[PDB]
Amino acid sequence: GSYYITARDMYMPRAITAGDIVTLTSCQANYVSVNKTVITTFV
Amino acid sequence: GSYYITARDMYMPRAITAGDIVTLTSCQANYVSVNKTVITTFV
Repeated sequence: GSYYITARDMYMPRAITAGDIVTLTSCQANYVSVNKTVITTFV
Repeated sequence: GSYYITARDMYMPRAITAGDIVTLTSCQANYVSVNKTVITTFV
C-alpha cells in the first residue's frame, strides 16, 4: 500500500523525502499516477 | 521569469527542490535577492 525508496544493494526500506525527487512536466502512462502527493514533507 | 536548476552537461530544465540548497548567513550583492521564497516545497 505505501511507497518507499531503497538503495541498489541493501534492502532497506525508508520513506521518500523531498531531496530525492526530479520534477518533470511530462508523464507517458509508464507510471502510477497517485491522485495525492507522495512527497511526505514536514510541518 | 521563472528559475530552474540544470545539470552541467545536458540542457534539462527542472524546478528547484528542497534538497539542492545550501543555507548561508551571508550575501554580498553578487546574487538576485528575490523578495519571495523560491524553494517550491509541497503541501
